[PDB]
Amino acid sequence: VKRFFESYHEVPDGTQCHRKTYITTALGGICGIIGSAYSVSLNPADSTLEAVARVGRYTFTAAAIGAMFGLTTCVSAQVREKPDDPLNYFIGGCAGGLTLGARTHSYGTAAMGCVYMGTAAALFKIGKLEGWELFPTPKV
Amino acid sequence: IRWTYARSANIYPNFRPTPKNSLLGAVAGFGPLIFWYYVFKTDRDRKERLIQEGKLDRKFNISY
Amino acid sequence: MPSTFFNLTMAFSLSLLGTLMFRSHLMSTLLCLEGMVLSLFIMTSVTSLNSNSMSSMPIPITILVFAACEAAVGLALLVKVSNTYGTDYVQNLNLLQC
Amino acid sequence: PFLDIQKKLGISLDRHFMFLSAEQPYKNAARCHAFEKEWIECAHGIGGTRAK
Amino acid sequence: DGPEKNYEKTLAILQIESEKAELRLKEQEVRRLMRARGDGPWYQFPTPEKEFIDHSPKATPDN
Amino acid sequence: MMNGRPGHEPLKFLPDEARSLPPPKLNDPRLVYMGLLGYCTGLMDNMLRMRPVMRAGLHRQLLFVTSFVFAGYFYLKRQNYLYAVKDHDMFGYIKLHPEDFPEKEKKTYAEILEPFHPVR
Amino acid sequence: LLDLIWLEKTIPKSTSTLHTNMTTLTTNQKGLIKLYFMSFLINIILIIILYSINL
Amino acid sequence: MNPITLAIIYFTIFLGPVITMSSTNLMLMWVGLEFSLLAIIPMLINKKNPRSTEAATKYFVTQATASMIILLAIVLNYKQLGTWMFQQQTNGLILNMTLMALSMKLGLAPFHFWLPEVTQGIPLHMGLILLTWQKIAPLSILIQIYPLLNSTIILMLAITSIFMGAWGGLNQTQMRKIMAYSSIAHMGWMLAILPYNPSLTLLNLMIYIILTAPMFMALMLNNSMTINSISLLWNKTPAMLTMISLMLLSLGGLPPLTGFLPKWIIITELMKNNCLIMATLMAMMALLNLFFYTRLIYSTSLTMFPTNNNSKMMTHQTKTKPNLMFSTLAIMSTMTLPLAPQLI
Amino acid sequence: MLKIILPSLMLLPLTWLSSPKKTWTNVTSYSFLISLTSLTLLWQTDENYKNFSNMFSSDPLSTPLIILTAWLLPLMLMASQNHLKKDNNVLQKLYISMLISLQILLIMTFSATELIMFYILFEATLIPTLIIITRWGNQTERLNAGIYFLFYTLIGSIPLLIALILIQNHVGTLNLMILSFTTHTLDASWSNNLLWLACMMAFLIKMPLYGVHLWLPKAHVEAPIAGSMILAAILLKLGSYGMIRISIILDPLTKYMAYPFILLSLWGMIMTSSICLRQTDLKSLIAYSSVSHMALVIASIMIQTPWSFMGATMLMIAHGLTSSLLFCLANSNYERIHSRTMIMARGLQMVFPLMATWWLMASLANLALPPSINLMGELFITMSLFSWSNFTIILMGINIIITGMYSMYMIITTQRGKLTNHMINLQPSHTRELTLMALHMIPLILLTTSPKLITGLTM
Amino acid sequence: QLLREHWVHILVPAGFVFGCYLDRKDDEKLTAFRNKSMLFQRELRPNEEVTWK
Ligand SMILES: CCCCCCCCCCCCO[C@@H]1O[C@H](CO)[C@@H](O[C@H]2O[C@H](CO)[C@@H](O)[C@H](O)[C@H]2O)[C@H](O)[C@H]1O
Ligand SMILES: CCCCCCCCCCCCO[C@@H]1O[C@H](CO)[C@@H](O[C@H]2O[C@H](CO)[C@@H](O)[C@H](O)[C@H]2O)[C@H](O)[C@H]1O
Repeated sequence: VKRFFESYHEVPDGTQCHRKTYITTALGGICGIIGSAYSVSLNPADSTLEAVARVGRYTFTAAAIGAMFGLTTCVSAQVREKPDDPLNYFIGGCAGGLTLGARTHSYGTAAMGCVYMGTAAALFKIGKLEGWELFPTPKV
Repeated sequence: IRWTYARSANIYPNFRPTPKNSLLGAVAGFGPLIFWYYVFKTDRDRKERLIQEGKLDRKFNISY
Repeated sequence: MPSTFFNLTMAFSLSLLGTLMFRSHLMSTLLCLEGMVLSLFIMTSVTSLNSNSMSSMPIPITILVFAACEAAVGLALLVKVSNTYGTDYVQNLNLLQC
Repeated sequence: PFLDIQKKLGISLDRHFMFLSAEQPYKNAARCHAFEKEWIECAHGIGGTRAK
Repeated sequence: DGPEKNYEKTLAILQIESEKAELRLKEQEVRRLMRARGDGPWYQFPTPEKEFIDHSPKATPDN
Repeated sequence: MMNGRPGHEPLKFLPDEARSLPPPKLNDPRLVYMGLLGYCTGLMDNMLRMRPVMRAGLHRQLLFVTSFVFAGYFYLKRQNYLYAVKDHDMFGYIKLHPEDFPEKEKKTYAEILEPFHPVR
Repeated sequence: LLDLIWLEKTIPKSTSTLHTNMTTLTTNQKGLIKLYFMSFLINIILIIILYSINL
Repeated sequence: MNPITLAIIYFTIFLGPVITMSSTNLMLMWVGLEFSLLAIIPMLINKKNPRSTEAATKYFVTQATASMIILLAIVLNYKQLGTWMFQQQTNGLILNMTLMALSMKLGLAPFHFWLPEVTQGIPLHMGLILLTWQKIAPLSILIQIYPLLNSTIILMLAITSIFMGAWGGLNQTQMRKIMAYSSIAHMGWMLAILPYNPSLTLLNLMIYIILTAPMFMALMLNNSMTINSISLLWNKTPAMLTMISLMLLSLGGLPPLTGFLPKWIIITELMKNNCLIMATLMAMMALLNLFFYTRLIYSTSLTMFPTNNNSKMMTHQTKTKPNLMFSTLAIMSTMTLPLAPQLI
Repeated sequence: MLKIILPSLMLLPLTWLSSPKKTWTNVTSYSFLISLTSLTLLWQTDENYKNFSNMFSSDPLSTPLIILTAWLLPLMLMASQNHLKKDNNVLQKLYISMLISLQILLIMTFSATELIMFYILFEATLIPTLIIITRWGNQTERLNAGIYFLFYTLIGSIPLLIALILIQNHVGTLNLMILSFTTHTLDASWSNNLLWLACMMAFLIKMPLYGVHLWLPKAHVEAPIAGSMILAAILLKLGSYGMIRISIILDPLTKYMAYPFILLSLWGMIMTSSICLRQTDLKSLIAYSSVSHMALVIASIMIQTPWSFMGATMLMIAHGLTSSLLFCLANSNYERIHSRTMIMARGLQMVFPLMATWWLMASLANLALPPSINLMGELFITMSLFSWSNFTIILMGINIIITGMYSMYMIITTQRGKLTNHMINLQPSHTRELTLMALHMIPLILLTTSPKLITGLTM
Repeated sequence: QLLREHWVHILVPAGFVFGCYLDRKDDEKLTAFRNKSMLFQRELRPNEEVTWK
């Protein structure tokens, strides 16, 4: 149910680490599986075991990025006294980017992904505080 | 011609990131900015503190 | 009515699924499309008969007519691709990748 | 319809068999004729947003 | 010309460019309310037509 | 948004209701720009077909400019009608619902404690 | 070190790279209807799932 | 094609969409869709070359699947509400499937892989119809049901298509595929603004058509179909370069040119509705379009590419192909912003 | 303002309807006369700024820039008269049309009343400038330079569009008078900080900040002389003008949102000025000098004191004129030796004694010679920043030393030293070039006589 | 005749004349507050029509 994902924001960060890490890991895994399904449906692989290896690799990589992101964000918010400070999501997104770089065996991806994912996470947190709305409904 | 080309357009093509290059670039770029940031911020915060209390006397500052 | 409509919707879903995933022969894909046509016509027919709406029974026949016309166009295209490549295999339809 | 050619010209190519309450052959009204008629006459005038 | 021309023309500029602003914000409010409540001339989505109902005596009394 | 406005008459360029608005002045900047566009289009046609850019096809150029102005007049009239209708519906609705558009009372500046931020 | 190398790498060339990587990732399609309709199927499923979960 | 076939086929292509936009009944809108689908194919396969046949088959399969999905939506709406039009009470899944299938017909991402191939295969004079006239009907079907659409689905498709078209444009060297990707991006904008204010969707459709038709006729002039080929216009037909540059830049969407007005007005509406994130991302990614148009401008107008010995006879021979409509549309598409208030 | 815009537009019909022989003379003359007409905007005998209609306005900040723009066009035509010597008539007329269009758009931009006038007329400048760089440039990399110049600015600008739309939705208008007279305090929310950035970033890029200054050294060493002149005389000041007009709403956020960009400016100024010491391309050296000066301008504008604004405006004008003159001089030597290296040609004071005088005067304007308005601007910006924090004098002084140093380095390297006797092609200075340099210098001298004209809104 | 090409010299001065006329029109439209502003409002002198015309 969407209750599981909406539970991420039940309690501010720095608390219920394990639960938030689980939720982000699941979300990353889902994104990875979707991407893997696309990447196998197009650009097929020679062997069906190759295809399943590909889906495994994509899924595990995405899950790892999500898990590291959640863990680092919660750890930052907890160790420092600022619960809702977007710098925390930025550090978490940078951790995710670095993990992606490691998984891909490349420092350039580490750096680019750190910057981009950290900015994305920080903007997400800012939006959640400030009340921004993605996918709004017609108000005119 | 060769000298100018070598000091201009051959550089980035013949550049490779290395640990030493990354660290040197990052420090020589950001570090001075951080240093001057701390200097100016501490100075201006002290100035604002004194001005708030009224210790600082602006004897004839008319144009600022 | 309810169980019939459920099974018919499932049938159309399966035929759509069959169309979406190919299997070499283009003729089979055309047949799957034609099966979806059958299911949709049956849906409309049973709905109209259930509602006693005799003013909407002119519409399943239009469905059949237009589906027949498109099926004929499909068969002609099959003839042309066969003339081009010697078979109806969809693998050969890959030139435009470049 | 996106362009109201039919309303403009006064013709009714397809506006007469839209719902179950329209004229049927040999005056055989469809199931729920009364209910549909009530709903549609209720919802005329007021916009769709208010009718809902 | 002299100062009056510029000064008073500027007053006219401000008048026009404040009224336009208030009307634009008022347009926002009115369209929001009309969309949300369907009680105005705009955003009146269509509903099926009553004229093409058939009221003649039918072949079954209870229709 | 305006499609469902009561009294809407389908596919009518200028509804008779539009005759009550002041008609466009025929030396309007918009119509003049239309004429300019037509003239430039004639010149472009000459250039593309490899013709004397300004000398050749004067009948063609005249037709282009006159056609642009002729279409522009009527289109401008319709646009004026539509904006006038929008304003009419605007103000009618606002007048009908005074509750949802209350008129604000503004305090003078003396009584408003606007914070002051030094620029030191 | 900075002006001719690191700034160019960081701001312009990083963007240029990433976009070229993404275009070479997306555009190159084998061009087969079987695979294309498989992707359309995945779109089908994803829209269904979104509808279901969002209710 | 003999004259009678030309008359009937062209008349049916014209009829289909008119039926779709003048039909109050969903089955008749579907009839219009089928008319367009059936009648276009012979024009596509007129050449009878191996690539043409494959392009026609791809078009046929995809469009037939889309039409069947739409017909399922219509039939289920009938089962529910005893009528042939979508009502506010209609089940949400029905509208979702309709939007999805009309998206497939229109070519929007992620159902976009079919359009580039068909456009590459088919000749230019039919590519124009494919990328202009065949979009009016599906977009009309959506606009007639705009108040009931799903903002999430529509925005997702729109942003997906903006990103995908922008990225796809770069790699391609072929003009036909480039115009296909441009079509995808502009349709992305159109659908992005559809649920909020369809008047601007129609404005964008008009401006995109008025910009694409001139470009397609420009390509037809010398049958250019590649960056290298179009690079030779400085020799074969110098006059057209100025307007080609202006028109590519407009399609890209620079401020002074008209192309700005669609994007600017659409961003304005989205911001009014508080769609800041999607608006920002779409505006940002609409600049790759300017990049892969600027490459064309560089190749054609601003730099002079190598030419061939035999172009001298092309110079010698006379030319009588550019139409009046080319000049009219090109100027009125790339020099009309000062009249923007009247457009919206 | 419409007595200045319409003649500018009519220059185009004159350019295209003139006979091939008299086209240059006619357009140059009528452009000078348009420049004269533009002086009517200096009859401001009252504190009430001029507002000619609902669309066009003028101010103490906009009048000097508009007059400078009008002044530049004749000089641009004179500077371009030569390198277009052997092009076909239509191509020459195309160049002249591009310059006329640039002048029209820039005057309209500076005289625009609504920021969504400004956002359109500001980016419309990209097309003429891009064409000038890419079509008539010399070396091969002009295409890359054009791409950089276009896209840096577009990436900067799109967020400006978003911010402006949000502003209009929130306020109801975008007339700058109304914004000024109904402004209100922003709150330090993250969304407001993001706005501040969105409003400020496009202008900061056009005022190349130290980290986003890579598009000037390219655009300039790939652009022809007229392109360089208009660019680093007016285009660079578009950013400053936009910042000045728009900062009124963005308060009080500036107090702490200016620390990053003040720091970047005050450091990049030193870095770029130092780069000027060891650069082997005269065009590049001038471009980096311009970057340092714009660094100063940005710092002052982002501190917002009366001195800051007034000195920033003065230095904007002074840099316009001085950098223009320097680029014309360098192009003068380039038209003969067909190279851009500074080392190659030396001792040219032994063969162009008077142009050496113009070189010396330009170098003095660059190094900031009292009482020149260049100095006055830099001095007042220095006073402002010293008030802001008394430690900035260290950076200011280091930059002053290095500025003097590269300014004299140019002169010693080129004008002085043994004449590269192998250069047979060095030809006596053209009266065209000499008159161009005179027309650049004389306005500077007259304004140094009368600084009151070029002060900003504040003073 | 040399007017053949010396007619072209009338464009720019015509530009100036036309611009001045249009400026007058622009000031015509903005007539309200012609003499209704706190600072400068006055009773017209005898034998007068418009303050600033
Ligand atoms: C904060 C936002 C503002 C910052 C925005 C930055 C956006 C700037 C985009 C600039 C893109 C220019 O894209 C430019 O493409 C040219 C193609 O000629 C590349 O050119 C180069 O590519 C590669 C090097 O990687 C070489 O093999 C090639 O020979 C060389 O020409 C440039 O390396 C790239 O920079
Ligand atoms: C946030 C969105 C911002 C969008 C704005 C920025 C636009 C970015 C433009 C991306 C395209 C630039 O296109 C640029 O092309 C050049 C060649 O032309 C590529 O560079 C290429 O050079 C040569 C081949 O030409 C190869 O040796 C090299 O390995 C390859 O990379 C760059 O890698 C690519 O980045």
